[PDB]
Parts: sequence; C-alpha cells; structure tokens
Amino acid sequence: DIQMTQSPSSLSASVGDRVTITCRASQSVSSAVAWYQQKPGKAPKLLIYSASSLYSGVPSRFSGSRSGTDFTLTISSLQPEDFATYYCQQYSYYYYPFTFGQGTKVEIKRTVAAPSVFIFPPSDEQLKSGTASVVCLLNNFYPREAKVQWKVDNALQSGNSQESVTEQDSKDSTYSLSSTLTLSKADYEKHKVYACEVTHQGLSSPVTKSFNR
Amino acid sequence: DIQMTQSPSSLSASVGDRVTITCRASQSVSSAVAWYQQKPGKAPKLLIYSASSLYSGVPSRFSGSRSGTDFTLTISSLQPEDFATYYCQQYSYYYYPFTFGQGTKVEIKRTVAAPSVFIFPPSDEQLKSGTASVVCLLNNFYPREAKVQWKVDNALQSGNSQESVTEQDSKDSTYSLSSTLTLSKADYEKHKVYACEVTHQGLSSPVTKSFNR
Amino acid sequence: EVQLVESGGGLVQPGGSLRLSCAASGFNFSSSSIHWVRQAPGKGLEWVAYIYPSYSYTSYADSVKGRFTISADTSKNTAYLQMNSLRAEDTAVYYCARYYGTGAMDYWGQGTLVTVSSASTKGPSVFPLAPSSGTAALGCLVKDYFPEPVTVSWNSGALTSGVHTFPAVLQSSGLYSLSSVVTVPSSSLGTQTYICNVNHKPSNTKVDKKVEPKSC
Amino acid sequence: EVQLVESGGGLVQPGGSLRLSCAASGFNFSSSSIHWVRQAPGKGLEWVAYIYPSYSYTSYADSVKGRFTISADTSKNTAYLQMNSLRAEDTAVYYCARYYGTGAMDYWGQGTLVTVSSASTKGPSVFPLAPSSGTAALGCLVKDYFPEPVTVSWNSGALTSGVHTFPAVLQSSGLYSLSSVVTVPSSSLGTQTYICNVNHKPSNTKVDKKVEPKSC
Amino acid sequence: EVVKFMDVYQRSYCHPIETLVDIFQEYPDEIEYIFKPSCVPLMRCGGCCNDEGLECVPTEESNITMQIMRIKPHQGQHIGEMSFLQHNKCECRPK
Amino acid sequence: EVVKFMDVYQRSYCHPIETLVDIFQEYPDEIEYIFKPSCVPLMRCGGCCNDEGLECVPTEESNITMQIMRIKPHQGQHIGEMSFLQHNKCECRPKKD
Repeated sequence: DIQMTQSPSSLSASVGDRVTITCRASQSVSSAVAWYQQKPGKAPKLLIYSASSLYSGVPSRFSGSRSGTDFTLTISSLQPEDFATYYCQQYSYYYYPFTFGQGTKVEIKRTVAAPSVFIFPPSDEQLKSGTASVVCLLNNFYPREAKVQWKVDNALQSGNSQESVTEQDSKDSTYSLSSTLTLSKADYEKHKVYACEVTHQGLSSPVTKSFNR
Repeated sequence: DIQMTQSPSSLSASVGDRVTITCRASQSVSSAVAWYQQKPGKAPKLLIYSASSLYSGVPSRFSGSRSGTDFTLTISSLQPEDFATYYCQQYSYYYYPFTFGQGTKVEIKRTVAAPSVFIFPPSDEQLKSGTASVVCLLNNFYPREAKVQWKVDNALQSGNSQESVTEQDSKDSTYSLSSTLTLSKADYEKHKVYACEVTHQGLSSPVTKSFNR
Repeated sequence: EVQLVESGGGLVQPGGSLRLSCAASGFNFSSSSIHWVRQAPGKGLEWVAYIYPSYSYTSYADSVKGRFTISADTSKNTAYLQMNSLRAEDTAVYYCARYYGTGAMDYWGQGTLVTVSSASTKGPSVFPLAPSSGTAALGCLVKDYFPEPVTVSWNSGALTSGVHTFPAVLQSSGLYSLSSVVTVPSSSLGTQTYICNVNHKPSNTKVDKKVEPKSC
Repeated sequence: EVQLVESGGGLVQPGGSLRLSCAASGFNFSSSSIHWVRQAPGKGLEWVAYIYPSYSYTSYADSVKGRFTISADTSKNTAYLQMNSLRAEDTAVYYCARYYGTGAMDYWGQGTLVTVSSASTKGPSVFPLAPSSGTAALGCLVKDYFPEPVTVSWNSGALTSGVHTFPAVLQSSGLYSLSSVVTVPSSSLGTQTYICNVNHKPSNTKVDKKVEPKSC
Repeated sequence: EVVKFMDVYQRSYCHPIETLVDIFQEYPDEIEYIFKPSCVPLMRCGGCCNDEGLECVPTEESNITMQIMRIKPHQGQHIGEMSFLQHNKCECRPK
Repeated sequence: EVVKFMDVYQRSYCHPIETLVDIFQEYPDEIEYIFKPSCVPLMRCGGCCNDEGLECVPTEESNITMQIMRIKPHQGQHIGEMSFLQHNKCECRPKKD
C-alpha cells in the first residue's frame, strides 16, 4: 500500500496569510496527485490535479507543486471561506487505483469577538412529556475556547448538560455554541432560579443570564 | 574448432570433363572460404577467395560457389596440368585464424599407354663398396597399376627390391617407375642372369629385359 | 449541467444487505466511469470500488472484495453498489464520484449515510425553544432520535439569515439529539410566523412545529 | 614482383632448437603480415603461428604455444620462427605465406624441410646408370643418404626434356636412396656429354658424376 | 578485468534476447489509450551476424499475454489482457 | 499462462539492461577496420518511465574492456582491447530541448 502522509494535522492562519500544506508519498507516484477541499457537511471539491494544474473554476490562490515525492498545496492568500479540511490524493495504479491522506483541518484566525448570550426556558409542551431542557445560547464569538457553567439556585452543575458548537463561519469566521441543561419535570419544578454563566476571552466580566419560572 | 570436410578424398576424371569438389563447413563461415591448388613438391597456389571470386591470373575454368555452408570448387574443363591436390580453407577467426580441409587428389584419365622398359646393371664403382643395386626402369606408361617382378637365374624374388613411382605428368599424364633390386657384392657375384619381368595392362605379352655379367 | 445523485442508505442490522444507487445526469454514463468512496464519521476518505461500464471492468478494495458488488444499468444512466454482509466498520458516508483524467474525481455525489447497527429506529420529539424579552433568539429542540441524519429548515426554506443548526449530540440513552436556533429582530415577533420544519427520513416523520412566544 | 624465401631448416636432435627465416621481397613487410603453416609428410596443411609487425601482435597454435616464437625484423624485411624443444611430430615442411583479404594466403614461400630425428647425417654415394644398346635411357643412382632432400639436375640445368627424378625411397638401413633417369636419342651418345649434378645440402656434398657408355 | 574474444562473440551472436518494446510501436491503431506501463519486456531477435550482407531474423515465433493498464482520459481505466509477439529462435539470413 | 500487471510494470520500468550495441555506432571514426564481432553486449538504460514528458537516462556510468578482433583488409588482423561505456544506474528525468 502507498501511504500518503499529510502535515500538519490541523492549522490556523490569519486572513491574507500564506498557507502551506505538504503531503509526503512513500514511493514515487509520478505527477499523479490531486488536492481536494471538503467543507463541513458537504462533498469534496477538486482543486488541483496532476500535482500542479488547477481545476477549472478554482480560484488562482490555490496552487499545487512537487519535489519528487513531496507534494505541496499552497493557499497564497487565505480567506475566510477557505475554512475547510484539505485532502491530498495519489493515483498511479500499483495495487489500488488511488489513495488518500488523513486530512488537514484549516481554521481562520480573526480579532477577538464576544458572544451575544441568550437563555431559553423549557417549553410548556415539553413539560407535558415529563422532561425539561434549558438551553443557553452563545452566538457569534471568537475564539472557540469558551466555558459555560450552569447555576440552579446558585448551585453548580455536573455532567447533566451537553455542548454543541457551530463550525467556523465562512463569512466572518466566528463560532456559535449551545449548552443544553437536561432535567426531569419533577427536579425542574423544585427550583426557581436557572442561570448560565458565560466565561470568554472576549467580554471582561463573566456575563450571566437567568430566568425565574 | 570449425571442421572443414572435403568430398571426395581422391578423384580421377578425363581430359575436358567437369569436376566438382565439395567442402562442407560445420557451422556458418559466411562467404569466407578459399580454394588452393598444391602440385607435388610445390607450395599451394590460391585459386578462389571469398568463396566465389577468382584470384588474379587463375584460368576461368576454376570457379567457386556456395550453398550456405556447402562450398564447391568446380573445374569446368579439366586439363592434364590440373593434376593436383586441392584444399578448401575457411577463415573468420574463432580461436584459430583458419582450418584447412583434408584434400582432393585429382587424377587425370587418359588412353592406355605401354611402358618403355630398361634395365641397369650395378656400377663397377658400386661393386668396390660391397653392394650391388640393379635398376629396372618403366617409363611413360598409364595406368599406374603395374607389376614388376625380378628374376635371378629364373628365380623369383622376395622383399629385397623397392619401387618408386613418378607423380602423374603435367603434359601427357603418364607415369614412370623404378624398381631397385639390392644385393651384396658376394651374392651378386654368384649368379649370371638378371632379369626384370614387366606386367602391364598396356602391352599384350609380359615383356622381359635382362643382362649377363 | 453535470450532477451525481445517491440514494438507498440507512439503518441495517449486521450481516444484512443494503443497495446504493448513483444516478448520473448531464453526461453519457456509458462513455465514462464511476468510483465509490466512503468516509467514516470523523475519519478520512477510503476507496471502496470502481466500475467502467464500457469494458465491463470492475474492481474492489480488499476490505470489501467478495461482499460488495458494483453494477451499472447503462440504460438508466445509473450505477449501483450492492452491499452484502455489512459490519460495524462499514458504517460510513458513501460517495460516488465520476472519474477525471488518468485518475482523480471531479464530480462527487451529495453522499448517503449507511449506518450499520442492531439498534431500533426512533423518530424525534420536537419541542420549541420560545424567545423571551434588541435582538431575539428562538429555536427548535429535536430530541431523542436514531439514526442520523435529521434535516431542519425554517419556514420551508424561506429563512436562512442568522440560522444555526447544531451538530447532533449522542446521549447516554444511545439516541441522538440536536437543537436548531435562529436570531431575529425583537419587533418582528407577533407579526412574523416562525415554524421549524424537521424531517427525519428513516422513520418517515415530518413535523412542522410552530414557535411562538408563550403567553406570559 | 612479390616473393617469399625461407631458410634454416634441416636435421635436429629431439629437444633441440632450430630457427627459420622468411625473407620478403617486393612489398612493404611493415605494412602487411605473415603466417607460418606446416605440412607433415603425406598429411595436409596445419597452422603454426602468425605475426602482424605493425601492431606487434603475434599468435600461436596450441600444439606449439610456449615452445615457438615468431619475430620480425622490419628493417631486414624478414620474419623469423624460433623453434625450441622440437619433437618427432614437429617434423614437417614449413611454409611462410603472406596474408590476403580478411584471411587467406596469396603468396607462399618455397618451403623448408625441418626433420626432427636423433639419427646421423650421411652424404650420398653416386653411381652412374650407364646406357646399353632407337631411344636410349641413362641416369644416376643416388644411394644411402640422410636426411631429405636431395636435388638433381642434368648438365647444370641445360637439360629437362625426358628427365625423371624419382621420389626418395626409405631403405631398411634407415637411409634414403633415389634414382634420376633421363631418355635421349641413341645417335647423340659419344658426341653429347651427360653429367648429373647431385646436391645434398645438409652434408655439404656436391658431386658431379659423368655418365658415359662403359667401353664394352 | 577483460572479457575474452570467445565470450564476446558467443554472447553477441544472433540469438533471442530480452528487449524492451514500446506498446505503441506494436499496436499503433490504439491511440485513444494511455498505456501503463508504456513498454513491455519481450524476447526479440537481436545481436549481429558478422556480415553486412546478412540480417538476424526470427524463425519460430510465439505469443505471450500481459496484463496492461489502459487509461482512457476523462472516461475510465482498466487492466486489459494484451497479447504480444515473441521470438523463440533466430537465424542469420540474406537481406 | 498470463504475466500479471505488477510483474510487467516492475520488469519494464527504467533500469539498466543487457543491450547489444554495434561497435560502429560507438566508434564511428574507426572506419578502416572490420570488427568481429560487429556488436557487443553492454548494460544500457532501457525501459519506460510511463510519461511522455520524461525520458530514462543514466546517472552512474562505468567502463568495461573487451577483446575484439579488428580486421584491416589486405593488411592484417589482431585482437585489440576495446573499451566501452556502460550504465550502472538509471533515473527518470525531464526531456531537455
């Protein structure tokens, strides 16, 4: 088997910076390599083929190059919509028709941005079924590193809440995040103050948002 | 080693007849063969080279030819002075620069001719030294097949006489022959009649020639 | 206009069969060829199998050889991947992609999700995330479903500005749950009607939950 | 006018040395090459050795290699064959011959006779074969000599018509003996003088025996 | 050190020897395709006959079949079995 | 029966292989002579690189010396030692023009 080994694994760079992804072949592949760009939740798009030539309709900043085994995708002027995972791919029939690499998750670096924070009480329709889900929403913030902590009557919480994080935005490169505090109707009905406490690099004073049933 | 194999070994043909000598090579020699003509007591004379081309000053009747391994000297109008031994010769270095064939004693066939017979008594100068040689001479006869028998006082003789035969003549193609009866002076001095009895296909009546001391 | 369209993925019990269909449009599927490529959740891309209908040539990856079978109905302009004896590792997203010069793939299908598991099928319960009191946020909670995926849209596709549909979370119960939230102006509430369109294909559940601010 | 001339052959004791000289005339012996070929009595032709003075190349036949040595004095226009450690089989007639296109030999020397034997050297006794009583015959008996050859001519070369010089016979004594006879008209006897010129080179014997009819 | 005359001659006399033949040269009508490998190892009559008036040519021919990758750009690739002419015995013959 | 793909590819990739080279081609100034044998077995870079924009060329060269019969018509023949160029290692490289 031919092993394609991509470096780095992940990577963040600023808007306009030069990005260099290398992909190292185990044995000579010839100039039979392609580079792909997979956005989140979509199929790969072809960028480069035959190691160096640009596919029709791909912007010029994307450029493939070779050094007799070391292949190199270079994004000359990184832009917020280049946020993606990049895969190299070798063909040249040997045993299989072709082979991939493990990927290269690229990220965008931008200015520090603070979240708009919201909190949602459980629906009255949900309370009928016997559960209660409280939702703390963090919206349009950078960086991803954010800590949310729940408070039920000034009491911290333990592994009864789950976080889901938006994938980096293609326009402004911010993130968004939902924390979901799940309880029973009975347990929910025995407390008055519900609050999520947001701690972020952006805002100076850990902002808290809360409600009373 | 490359083996050149000539056929026939010996050969007699008439004046004007067509003579064909073949010489078979073991493995391909190319057209790198020569034919030679050795008269008796002289060095070879070159007749043909490169299998087919005629050497300068060789009469036209001599002609070499080829059949991809079988080489063939052809004397188109044999003549009495063609009496000789004929050798083929391959070159094309392959360990040895060349190998000759065995040969082809060519004879001439002519009309039956009878010998003129002579007999010679021992010299008085020879008798001084203690030996006695009697010489019976057969001159200009064909064919070679002739039987000479000595008679000392009507007594046959045994292995005390030796024959020497001329080599076939270049002009008329006849032979000549000497029989030499050797005795001691004492043994010679005890008999009166010496005679050699010539028996030949030519003469009808076995001719006898003799002398008395 | 070239496009590949896949179908037939879903939930299957281990040792089970499952048939994938790749439907070509905008090129002579006879005079070209198709790859199947799969991508396991989180992991990268892996070759499954290949077909070149014109010369009835077909080739498979070792990990699959003997169990899967590529075919192609040139008449229908369609390629098929027949998958028998499915295992847990065969859980992946399956792409068919048409073949470019000397190798490489230029046009890929949207990709179908094949999920091998012995578990049951559950449709989601959908609960509204009602807004409170400048900018107002609201959403839908799509709780307790299996397997993936769930698709969410707002007002039948008529709203995309300020919409976030979060990735599915796997709960301790072995059931998926996600939230879909959207930001809107405060003054538009009461006038504008926000309904959220949840669709879970593998249990034929179509729910259109209306989200409104709860009386008080 | 091209000619090759050989010399130096003769009688030698086994294990002995013997040097042959091939003297070229009528061509640049520098810009050509020479073969040595030998021919044993009765037997055919056999390659001995070869030289090409221009490139100081030399080559020998296996049966000779190590014992003989070809050289060439380009100044003298002469080739030499130095023969050491001679055996009984080395008895032969030695020809040098100049080399023709791509092989083959066009001009050959008269050839010298090299005779390897332990035997003694004997000069011949010469006895006249006197005529008796149309056509008269007479001759010379050249008895008891060794080794070969003996050359005979009549009246210093002035007579060749009707002359026969018989091949040498090997007697029981190990010594050679031959006869040379000639036919002439009967009436010419008494007027004409017939002397026979015998020459045996290897014992420096020159005899000129007069043949006349013995009184009565 | 030096290779002797008799070795050089015997090794360089007209005989069949492994020669690398371009597939295009053998099948020139098949131009749509790109072949991998582009050439193949066949036995063909090579070597010299040591004569300008002779050439080295085959007598006994045979066939060998090889798996060859045949690429057809913007269409598809496949391993096809392609037959090739081989030489089993050579002989020196006139031009 | 059939030779498999991987065997054909490996055996027909640019490598040094015994090739029969005409002596005239190598020494064209030497025309007076006739050479026996007229050709010699040398190692030379053959085989295909599987790309029209690349050619198979040597990197490591060496020399081998062979006894060759050199005939010079109507003059003489001899075994002369003739040197020939060999290839020890080949590599695929771009076509320069």
